[PDB]
Amino acid sequence: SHVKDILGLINAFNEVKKITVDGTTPITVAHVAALARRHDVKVALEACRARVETCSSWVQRKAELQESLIRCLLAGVFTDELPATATRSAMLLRLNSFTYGCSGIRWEVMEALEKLLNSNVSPKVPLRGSVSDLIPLAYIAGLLIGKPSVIARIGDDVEVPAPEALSRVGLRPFKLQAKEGLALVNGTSFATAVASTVMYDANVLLLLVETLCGMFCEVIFGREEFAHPLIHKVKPHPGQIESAELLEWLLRSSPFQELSREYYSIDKLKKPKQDRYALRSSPQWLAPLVQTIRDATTTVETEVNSANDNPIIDHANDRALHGANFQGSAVGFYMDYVRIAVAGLGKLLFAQFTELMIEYYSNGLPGNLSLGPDLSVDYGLKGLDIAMAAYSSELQYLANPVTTHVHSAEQHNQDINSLALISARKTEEALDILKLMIASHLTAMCQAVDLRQLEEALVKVVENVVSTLADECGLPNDTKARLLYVAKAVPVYTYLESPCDPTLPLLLGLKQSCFDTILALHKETDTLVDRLAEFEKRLSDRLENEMTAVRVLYEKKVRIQGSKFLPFYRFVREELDTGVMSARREQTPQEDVQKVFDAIADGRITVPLLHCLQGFL
Amino acid sequence: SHVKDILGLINAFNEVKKITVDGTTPITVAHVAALARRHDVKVALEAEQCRARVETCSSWVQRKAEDGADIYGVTTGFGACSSSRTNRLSELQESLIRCLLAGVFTDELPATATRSAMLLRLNSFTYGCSGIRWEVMEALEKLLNSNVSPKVPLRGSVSDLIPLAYIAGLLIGKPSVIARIGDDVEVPAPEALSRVGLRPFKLQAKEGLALVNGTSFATAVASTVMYDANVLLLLVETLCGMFCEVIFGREEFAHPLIHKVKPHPGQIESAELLEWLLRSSPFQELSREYYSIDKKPKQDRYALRSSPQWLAPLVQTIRDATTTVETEVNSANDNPIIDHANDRALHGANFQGSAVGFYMDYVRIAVAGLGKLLFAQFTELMIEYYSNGLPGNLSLGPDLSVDYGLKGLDIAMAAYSSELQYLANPVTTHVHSAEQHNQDINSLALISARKTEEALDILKLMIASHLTAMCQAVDLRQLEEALVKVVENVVSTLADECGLPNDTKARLLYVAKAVPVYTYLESPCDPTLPLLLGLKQSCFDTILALHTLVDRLAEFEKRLSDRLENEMTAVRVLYERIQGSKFLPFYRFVREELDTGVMSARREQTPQEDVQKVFDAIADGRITVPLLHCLQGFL
Amino acid sequence: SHVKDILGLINAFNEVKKITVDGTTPITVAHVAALARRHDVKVALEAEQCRARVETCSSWVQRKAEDGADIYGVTTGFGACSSSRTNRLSELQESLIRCLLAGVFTDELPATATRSAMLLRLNSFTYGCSGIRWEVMEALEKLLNSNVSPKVPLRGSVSDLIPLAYIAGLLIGKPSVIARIGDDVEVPAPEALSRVGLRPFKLQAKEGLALVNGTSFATAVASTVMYDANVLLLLVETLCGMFCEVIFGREEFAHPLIHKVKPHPGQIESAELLEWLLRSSPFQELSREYYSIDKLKKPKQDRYALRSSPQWLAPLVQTIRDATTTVETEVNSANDNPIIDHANDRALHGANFQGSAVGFYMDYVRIAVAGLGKLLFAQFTELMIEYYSNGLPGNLSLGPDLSVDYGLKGLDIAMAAYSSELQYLANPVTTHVHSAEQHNQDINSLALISARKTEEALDILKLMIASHLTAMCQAVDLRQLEEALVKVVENVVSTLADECGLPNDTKARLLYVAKAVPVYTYLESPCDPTLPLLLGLKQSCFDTILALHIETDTLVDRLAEFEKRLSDRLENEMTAVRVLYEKVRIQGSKFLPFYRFVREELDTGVMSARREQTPQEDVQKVFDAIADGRITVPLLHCLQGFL
Repeated sequence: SHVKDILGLINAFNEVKKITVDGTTPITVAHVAALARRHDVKVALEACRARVETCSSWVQRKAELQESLIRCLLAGVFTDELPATATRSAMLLRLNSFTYGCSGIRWEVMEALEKLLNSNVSPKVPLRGSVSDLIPLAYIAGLLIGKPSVIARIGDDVEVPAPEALSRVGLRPFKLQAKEGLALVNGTSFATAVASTVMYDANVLLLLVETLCGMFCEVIFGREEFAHPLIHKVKPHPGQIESAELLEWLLRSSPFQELSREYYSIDKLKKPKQDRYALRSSPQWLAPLVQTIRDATTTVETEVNSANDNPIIDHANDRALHGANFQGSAVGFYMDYVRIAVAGLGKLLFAQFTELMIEYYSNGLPGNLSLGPDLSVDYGLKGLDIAMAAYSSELQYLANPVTTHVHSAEQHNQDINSLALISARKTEEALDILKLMIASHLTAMCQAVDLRQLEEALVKVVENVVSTLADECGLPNDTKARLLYVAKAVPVYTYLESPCDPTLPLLLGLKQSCFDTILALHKETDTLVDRLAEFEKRLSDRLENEMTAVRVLYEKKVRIQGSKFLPFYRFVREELDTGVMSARREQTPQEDVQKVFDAIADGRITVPLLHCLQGFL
Repeated sequence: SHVKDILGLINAFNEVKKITVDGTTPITVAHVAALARRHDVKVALEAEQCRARVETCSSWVQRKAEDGADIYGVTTGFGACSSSRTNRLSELQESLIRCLLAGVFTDELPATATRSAMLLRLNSFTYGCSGIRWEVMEALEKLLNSNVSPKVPLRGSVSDLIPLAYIAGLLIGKPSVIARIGDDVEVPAPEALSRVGLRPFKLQAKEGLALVNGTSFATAVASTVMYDANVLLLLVETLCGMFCEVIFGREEFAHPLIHKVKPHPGQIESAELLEWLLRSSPFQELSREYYSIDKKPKQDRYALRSSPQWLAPLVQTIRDATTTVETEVNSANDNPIIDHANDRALHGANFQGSAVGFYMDYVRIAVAGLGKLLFAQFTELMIEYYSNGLPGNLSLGPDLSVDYGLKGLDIAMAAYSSELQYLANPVTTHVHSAEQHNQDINSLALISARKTEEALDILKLMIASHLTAMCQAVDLRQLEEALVKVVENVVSTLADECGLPNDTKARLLYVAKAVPVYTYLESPCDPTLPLLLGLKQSCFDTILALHTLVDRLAEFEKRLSDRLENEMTAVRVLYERIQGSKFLPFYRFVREELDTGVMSARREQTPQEDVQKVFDAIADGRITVPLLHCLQGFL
Repeated sequence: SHVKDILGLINAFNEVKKITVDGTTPITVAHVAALARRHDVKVALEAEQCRARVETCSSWVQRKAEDGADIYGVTTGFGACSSSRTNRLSELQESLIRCLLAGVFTDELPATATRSAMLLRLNSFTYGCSGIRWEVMEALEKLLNSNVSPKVPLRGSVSDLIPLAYIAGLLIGKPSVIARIGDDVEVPAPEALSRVGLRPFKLQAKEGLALVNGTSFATAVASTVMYDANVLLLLVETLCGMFCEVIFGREEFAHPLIHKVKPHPGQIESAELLEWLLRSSPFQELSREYYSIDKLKKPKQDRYALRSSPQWLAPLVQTIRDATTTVETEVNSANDNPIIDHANDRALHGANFQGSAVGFYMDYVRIAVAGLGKLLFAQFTELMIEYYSNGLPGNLSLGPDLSVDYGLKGLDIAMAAYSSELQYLANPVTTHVHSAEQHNQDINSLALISARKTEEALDILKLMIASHLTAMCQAVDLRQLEEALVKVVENVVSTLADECGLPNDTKARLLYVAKAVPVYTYLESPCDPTLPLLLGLKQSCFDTILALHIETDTLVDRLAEFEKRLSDRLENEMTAVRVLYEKVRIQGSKFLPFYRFVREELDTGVMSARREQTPQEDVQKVFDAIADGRITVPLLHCLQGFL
């Protein structure tokens, strides 16, 4: 299952301390992401050396030209630049490409790459210029030869010219031998580097979205039968089976699905038989998105673990082979595909968020998830709801392909070019938006949990008050049974604003049943009306206070405790320090969502994710 | 002519000292750009012309709210919650702000955009339809002139509730809102107001909604976008004339009658400029001389010959969109519209930025169109088969093995164009049914303006590279004329020294004139290269025609391999027609003001270093000086 | 106002009998559309006007060619081969046509587009810059007036060498070129020429190039596209008011001051039209009465699809009007090369064959069309959903049995399908420029391709307009039935209250419920004790027992009887007026011409289980009427008197 594969990627990202760089052991997108984001992770180039040196001296024995190429390719402009995370990742990938002994590069130059990587040194690289990565890679090479015009970063602040940057880590500017200049610039390092970090994030966020569908089911009062194994066995898309298998496991023995079943047993013929598509159709929706992301990871990693340069030196057969391994078409096209899948993940989220905001589609929940009770000065998550539309709309825009804009380039020599870095940049941008949408969604579902648990508590109060007041006013058993049904049946949030308001749903149902009990018991009539009138007075004096106290008690601080999404709720509420959103909470929606987004951005969200999925398969 | 209009915008941007905000005087995209980019420009809110109508509308809203008139967003809930009613006039407004402070810092909206949005919101208020207090307007003026603006999240607007809520958040002194003071000071909102001598406002009726219910951010970005569009448009138009001069084009393409007979306003006006720029050109003199020898293509390729037709829809789109954006700038984008004169609140949708949104989609396509023209012209310039004498990659050499010239820049131009064309896909097609399906149509104008801005960034790169290449081409053309004269001299003097006939002399002088110098500059006396080939062909031709002559010819060929190459180097080393050209301001600007020279293996400056200087000049606006100089006298 | 200009275009499209091509009087998109769609419209080439300058130009080029003057296309090779020279005048022009006959038949360019392109090439020649012979122009006139046109492949142009080569191949009688004569007969080109009394032409100097070097096909499709764009835009603008009437909207959204204060020319003009259409509207009377009952429980403002329509329409109106001018400039231009200036003895080398103006504007129009589609889809969505309907039933299902009636749900799904594809089509074509023809055409417009896609976009918009108008005619009937149904419930409740001997307190309370409760929420089973009518009645009855708690025990008896006797009379009388309706406020509405046209001229009625006609059959009729221009009659009648 792809789920266990992604869990492996997350574990690899966390547990790795050193990355073994030789021509045999596969570097994954998790490894690339680890090197880029965790500076304690080091590059270990293990001597492989036999092949490199054979190739290196073969090229030299067989034969200023190289440094003229670098000068030529240093043609970028600073407007925006490629992040140090992408550059160092590109440096890792260029280094790994040399380990196959096909490039003719010196081993000493490879050691320098390792030395610069482990010392947080990377050149400043302009964002644009590559049709896929001559211009960007020329800046790594420019650093290695000590071009004063080439500025290098050491850490997060220090910016010094290339010669100074080399000297601070005990290195001397290289004089380029034969083919070395070309071997440094020919390659797919930058495109595949961004694609690597893109694919790691795509894998984590995909699993996150998959998992959170179950949490949506819990809070929206969904029917879990949508994930039933037979439905998906009979339409057996690998991603349709595996997503539903996850959801089935997440929703089995769920205390919220207990409440859901109870909800649809009351006025069954007045409530929807099926859920809407955002939930019910999610396994079918996720299916292609799962497969696109999984298959693209394989493609990107194949590129990471390849000799991408030209010519391919075949020193064993005394031959130099002329081809086009510098062509990043594999990454470029798949980056387009992933961006469309990411946009599809965004649409799923947007659709679910929309259902959650609207009282007509939320099965009991209040509009905009406003707690109120005063809805006139509490508009809840409306701002976030608007933002979700803005997020999705830009996301769908971005998912237009880049590979369709191939220009005949470089004196019509490069009449097909991949544009791989451009596309990967756009997929990265798309995932940034997706991170925002997931943050907003998880914040909304945590709010919905609070609202559901308070709903159960409030209905219990109403039931108790109406039960005891029926006794105290000496109402008949027929009357008591009618009024207690209304207490259970009517949605609490439809009247929470003013529980005893005559025009709001609680008293309407009460007045209706009161008329029905007078007609049914018209067999003492006068005393019945006396006792029913007293019921209304007692309710108008006691009920509000009883409901308010419970709400205030709940806000001062249980169904989630037995739910598999408890880790997510605990993480957002306790570890991040948040609470039910209301007019009495001084924190802005920004402040609550920012906390969640930052936890998604820096990978902390994987702790409750793994905790949630512990025991699965 | 649009050319006059664009020059007017450039002058206005440079010369404006104070932006008058009186609710009568139109604010142009040049005024918006001036405020955003020049800190010395100040906002002058005039009480004389609009204070009266502001306080009338302010009083009206407040009195109607206290009486309990059923007006949206003052006594009712917001958006899809418009069925709810309230008498809590102050809390209703600040609950809307709490709600809309819902952005996430991931990236930010620039200070320039935020400040432009503040100017545009203030301008909306001057019309006296908003019901905002005059004191709030004075605070916006005070914050603008004191360089105070909130940090705003980039995304959230479907068009500009969320981004405007941060301007509102500053005004009411929210702790969570961070504000800038200049460039290096960032403090919470309550402290920011304290430093400029302001108290946090207590929102009165409608004031919250009045602050957030505008198109300020979408129109802000669009204003700077449209100013830059006009500037960069005229820049591309003009530089088509420089391309003609260096590529050896035929200025006949700009002939009045061609475009008179296909009368697209943008086509006529672009051709008019180009005809004027090329009328007394010294390079066009070299062009006519070039095509007189061995009369070579009869017509230029489309990148030049078709420029007036190509620019036509691009000129019109940019000109029309400038009007639409300025109309939005000078409008009350707010709801409800308070009609105090007739005692009623009017419910509409002036908050809808669809006019900006849809036109931002059109301009991005036009900017892409301009980029394709630049890429096409650049492509021609880099290829010897299409450059009519110039060397490939514009490599000076002479040693081409260690000089690949502008190949790096040529590659970059493809990457620029490719991403540019991608960006020009529409945003207005991705409308989602938003905000509890209340906003089932929404403009997405800010998002679109942001993308058009990104397109213009890329276009700036392309113009910078194009101008650099063409300055390289100028030097290469002038050096070509000087090299040919040297070769012509050497051949002429050596023919006399060897005592060659008049038939022989004429044939060898013709070859020296006809053969493109950059084909044999790498090794002038190489027997396999074009000069010696044509010489050897003429040497056999003269023998047959006149049939010790062999001895005199053999001496000529031998003396050439000892005298020619050294004299060609001499004139080249010295160098390491534009004076009569109308593009002298640009060449003089790039070479002298930016301190650059002929690109070669002997010039140690990287293409990055040289093109960076040109880009910076385009970005900060210094490039308008050589542009205005170049266009002096055009009416 | 753009409204007047569009009305003028429709009038000219209807009234014109002859298109005069004289090189001085402009041809509008209406004339191009008229020639293509109305076959009684004939072309009148005026020799008196322009044949002098044509023959002057014709004899100039021919005399220069025989001398051996160096001019492109007449003595020089084409495109990137402009270094090859020749004195073989006849063959040079034949060889160009030979290599340009390179299209493939998979689909084809319709006769409407081809004949329009023929007209536009003919018109281009009248300016006397091409060097074509007058007799060739005469032949173009005769071929048009005889309904003879070549079968042209759909694709091949980057903008229109290949498609125009089939018009030229027809003129020289190429056997491979197939020509159609009217709707039925397809014959080879030389056989088609003899049937109209023409002999195959032999191309002289520049003639082969003059026939192929135009923007005729791109501008042809763009002309009929822009005519359709203007007609359909006004139709969409108009039907926003009909939407207001049926959705129970506040006409306030179109108040002149709102739009004066935000003066986008399209915003003011669209609101101006809407204000006029809704002034003293009978449906707006009902709307005001609707929001007066339980005012503080209903929305203060309409949703965006109506309220924001003038703001939405603004850039859409400006785009469509601006592109009409651009297209008409191209229609009335000499799009050829070289441009022969016989006066000053010069052949001017330019690029008037570049359809970039039409290309870029087709992209903009498609985006505007997509925007028009989204507005319609948004309005349609609100109409289908009862929470946003202001009383109308879900899917506009009449019922009353909603279990066997799902109303216009099928159309609702289709509307989304239409809009989805429409938004996809509005991506630009101009951004996909390849360096073409041996890198000679490193910029090219792609105008014909772009125009083809905007045309496809317009076809979808018609589907949407057809569905939108049909739904609103359904809504009209539902509103008028609703009004009549509320009258019934009121009278029944009123009379029964008296007959049961209920107090005036009770009678007034129960009558309020009869008015306040939306009738479509309980029409399925009025007397159902769980549906909103009896809910409100049970509420009011109990409050009466409380308020009057004079006799009290007999009150319960009379109230119990009221409920019981409501089951005996109410359903029968509600059913009666419904069946009576299936076998008034629209009569005073300005949208009456649209309702009459759909209902009686096209022969339709209320959609229910009792109506045998499918949604397809009803919408088809409306679509056909929009397609063939019959929709302009109820449009012009509706707008009679405006401004």
